[PDB]
Order: sequence, then structure tokens, then C-alpha cells
Amino acid sequence: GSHMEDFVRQCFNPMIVELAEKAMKEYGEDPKIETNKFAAICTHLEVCFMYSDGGSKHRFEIIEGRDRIMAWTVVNSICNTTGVEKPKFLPDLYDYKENRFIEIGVTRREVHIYYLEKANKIKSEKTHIHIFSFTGEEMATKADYTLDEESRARIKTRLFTIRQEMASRSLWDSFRQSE
Ligand SMILES: C[C@@H](N1CN([C@H]2c3ccccc3CSc3ccccc32)n2ccc(=O)c(O)c2C1=O)C(F)(F)F
Ligand SMILES: [Mg+2]
Ligand SMILES: [Mg+2]
Repeated sequence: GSHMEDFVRQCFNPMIVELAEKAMKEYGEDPKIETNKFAAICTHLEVCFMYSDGGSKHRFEIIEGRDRIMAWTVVNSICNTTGVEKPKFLPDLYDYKENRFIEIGVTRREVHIYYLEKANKIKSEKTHIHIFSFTGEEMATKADYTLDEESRARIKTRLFTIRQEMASRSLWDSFRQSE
């Protein structure tokens, strides 16, 4: 039983903890052992949820936090009714306003390097990429950051609070050196 597993359960809300547990178990991993990944998946989930809450009412369809099959089911319905091309890989959101899938990224390295890796992996020009760092920087496709500045600032505040809360527990260095 790790110090980091208890921190995650105290830091994130129960709905997010459970979806993250279900995400890892779906791919045969265990949150009690891969505790840094546990924390990262929770962090990514919370960012996705704040992001979809950042726009107007019906703006975003949330793809993240679903089982593999339902996630691809919703992608197929979105494509077969928008005409947008079907992404090679599962994204995190769909933007009904801008009519594009979004891939959210949270990294403990430089947004530049992480953004390059995901762009090269995606190859799909269509899917919009939006990277957030734990230091308060971001990088989005075509310099288009989708949400207004206040909603993005709130995300960056939360990320920095997570970072200090791990620091106060000496979990931060180990978390940084895992990615
Ligand atoms: C399963 C889906 N994944 C993989 N993987 C994901 C994940 C989920 C469960 C078990 C292992 C892992 C690898 S580690 C990690 C770390 C933080 C957040 C998410 C994740 N991703 C990393 C960064 C993302 O931005 C992202 O969207 C995903 C994601 O969605 C997929 F696309 F492959 F179908
Ligand atoms: Mg995802
Ligand atoms: Mg993502």
C-alpha cells in the first residue's frame, strides 16, 4: 500500500477515482501498483471534465471516461452525423461548435516535446491537440485554444495545486521522474 495511492483517493473526487480504476483495469493494469499512472489518469480525467465544463451548455461531447466500446460507439455516431473523418486513435472530446475532436494532454515535461510526440502519433491533421503542463503552460493546434482565458486559467491553477500537494508529501519528484 503506497503513500501515493492514499493521496490520490484524498485528492480526487470519488467519481474520478473510480473511472480511472476502471480505465486501468480495462487494460489489465492495477492502480495499487502503477500508482503514478493512477495519479496521472485521474489528473487527465479531471482536466477533461473541467474543459468540457468550460464552454457553453451543449458544446462538448465527452469521449474520455467511457469503456473502449462505448467510446468508439460515440465517435462513430459523431462521425456518421457530422461528416468529420474517423480518427485513427481515441480522442478525449468532441467540439460541436468547432466540429473537431480534441486530444487533451497533461505532461510533466515541456509542452513542446509532448505536443510533438502526440502530433506525430496522431498524424491526423483533423484532431485538435491541446496540451497542459503542471507549470502553467499550454500549447494548442494552430495556436487556437478553444476556450476563453478564464476557463483555461482555472485548469492551470488546479494542476499547480496538485503539484504542490504531492510536493508537501514528497511524491512530486517520483511522479515527475516516472513520465
Ligand atoms: C486508453 C486511451 N488512452 C491511453 N492513455 C491512457 C491510459 C488509460 C488506461 C490505462 C493505461 C493508459 C496509458 S497512460 C494515461 C495517462 C494519463 C491519462 C490517460 C492515459 N492516454 C495517455 C494520454 C492521453 O492524453 C490520453 O487520452 C490517453 C488515453 O485516452 C486510448 F486512447 F489508448 F484508448
Ligand atoms: Mg483519452
Ligand atoms: Mg488525452
